[PDB]
Amino acid sequence: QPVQGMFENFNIDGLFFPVVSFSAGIKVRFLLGGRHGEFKFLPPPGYAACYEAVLPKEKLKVEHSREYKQERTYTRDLLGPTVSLTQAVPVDTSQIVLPPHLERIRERLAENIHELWVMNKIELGWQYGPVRDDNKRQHPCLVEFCKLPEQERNYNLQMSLETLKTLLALGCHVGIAYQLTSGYKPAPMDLSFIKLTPSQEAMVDKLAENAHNVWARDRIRQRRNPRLVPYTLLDDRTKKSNKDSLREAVRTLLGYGYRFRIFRAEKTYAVKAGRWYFEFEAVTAGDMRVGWSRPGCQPDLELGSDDRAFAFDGFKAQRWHQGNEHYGRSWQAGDVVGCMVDMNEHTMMFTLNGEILLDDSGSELAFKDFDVGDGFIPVCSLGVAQVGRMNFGKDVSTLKYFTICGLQEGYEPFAVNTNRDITMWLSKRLPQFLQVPSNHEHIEVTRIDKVTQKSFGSQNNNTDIMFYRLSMPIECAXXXXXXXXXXXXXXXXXXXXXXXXXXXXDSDFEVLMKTAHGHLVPDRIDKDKETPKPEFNNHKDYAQEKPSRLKQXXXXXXXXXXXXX
Amino acid sequence: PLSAGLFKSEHKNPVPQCPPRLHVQFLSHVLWSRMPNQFLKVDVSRISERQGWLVQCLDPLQFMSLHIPEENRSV
Repeated sequence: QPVQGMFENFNIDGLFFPVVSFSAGIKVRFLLGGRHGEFKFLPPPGYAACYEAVLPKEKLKVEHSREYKQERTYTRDLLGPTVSLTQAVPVDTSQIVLPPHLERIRERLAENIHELWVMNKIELGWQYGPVRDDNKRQHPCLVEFCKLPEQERNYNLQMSLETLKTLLALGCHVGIAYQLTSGYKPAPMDLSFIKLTPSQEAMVDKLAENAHNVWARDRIRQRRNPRLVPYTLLDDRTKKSNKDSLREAVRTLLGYGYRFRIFRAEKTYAVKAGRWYFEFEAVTAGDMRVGWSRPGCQPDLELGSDDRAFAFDGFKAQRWHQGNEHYGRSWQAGDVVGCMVDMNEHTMMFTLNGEILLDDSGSELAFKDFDVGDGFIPVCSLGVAQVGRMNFGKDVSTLKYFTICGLQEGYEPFAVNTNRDITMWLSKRLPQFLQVPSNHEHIEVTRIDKVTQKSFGSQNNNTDIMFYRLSMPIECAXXXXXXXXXXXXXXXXXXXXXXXXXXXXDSDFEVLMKTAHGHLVPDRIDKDKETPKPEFNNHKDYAQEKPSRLKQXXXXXXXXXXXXX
Repeated sequence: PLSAGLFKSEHKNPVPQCPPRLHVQFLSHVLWSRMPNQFLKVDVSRISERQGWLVQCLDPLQFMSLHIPEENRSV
């Protein structure tokens, strides 16, 4: 029996998926069709299932929701940002004027395509009959090109047209350079003897891709055939047929003569003396930096670009500080790097798989004569689709290159004398709200006081959009539920009057001009009034009241919503 | 009658003043998160039986969190 509610009017942007959330003491079973499960009731008409929603020729598994929420030891594959699956229309050919200089070549290639359409059917055993059938092994479109009418030649004609149009669209220039049947004699020449270049092989591949794209775009109106996926997402068994069907076109043409993520340890684990060594494994060879930072490092700025971190990047073989200096060599997929820091000498060194790195001056030392400050904490940074692993010690049986280097020079693991693991803090993604600090560039806020105001100010060269918000939110009781936006004249805005029991926080999203003096004034006419007084260039700044919302982007609409029935 | 006279203690004061708590907060990105030292330890049946996809959770796990009310956020 269905429920009496649903969440109509919700944002459809995004890739929806089924999800189940549970705390503890639960045994749940998803139910699909086929070998994955068995439905207990019958689905309503039209509604398919997930075992059919899965893309063809790809497996189906169950992750948790986002990341490595697995009860595992230090052998956790920490991942950075990722891409939008690189996939979440055919090529334009018709928008070029067909040169009549090679219209005869187009017609010759159409005649060849038609005669091969005859050829392969006759290889199967088709004669020339007056009934358009497929099981009667007969075809009425096997007669001479000249006696072929307009209702039977347009196919091969358009085929030749689109082949040469796709050629010109790709960029190559086109120009000047037996089984006895039932009446027809298809035998142009010996066109399967000379090698085809790999360039032309890929050309025929792209022709088959375009043809399959137009065919799939025609077929999407039908149900749910497994071939409705594009050509690159198609099985490798039937690609060769579509490639051969298009190879003979160029055969005739040639024959006829024509957002990084940062990870670190707890700030209290900082060190000020001794020799500390730790391992960083990387199964990839992408953008990955590793080093030692101070307990003031920025979770969004690049690791090392300031005086709060000293790192090393193998993707470019460069030590990272205020500037980049070519140091050491690059790594490969499935490598390790041991980082060692001596505070008694202010010495930083890195060994790639036990091999100590060299600088340009022939010194194994990386960094030297730096402040002790308040301490140095290990830190790593991963780029897009980059996974790695950290080892702060406590496992000498698993540490590989500790005996190779570090064991004899008095170098100690970072977490050897520990009875529990490290907290392993990271850079969070959701940008929550923070109070404006006084030592913040390009954004300054003052406060004066008649009426009380909190004016703004800025000195910068590059512009963006901000999300200013007040601290204390206004809460709504069970009865009250209305909000009216009145401009310089009267109240003319969207009907935002729905809050049974909520807490709205006043806010304004302002674009940063060269001079931005738009501010907020708590004023009074008859009830609670907040006036976001703007200035010149006021066409994209908004001002409203919002609950807890964590999204950083540039959009006036496309906001999340849902009306429950 | 006022904005400040709605989310504070007093309400019969129609003078629109601003307490030091009223400070602008911009949507910032400088924030660190703490990866917990213990997870829920969820075990999937991994057999994919013909009568459904099984997920199991038995061991309980709890934690405490402060609730900042004027930010309406749990940490």
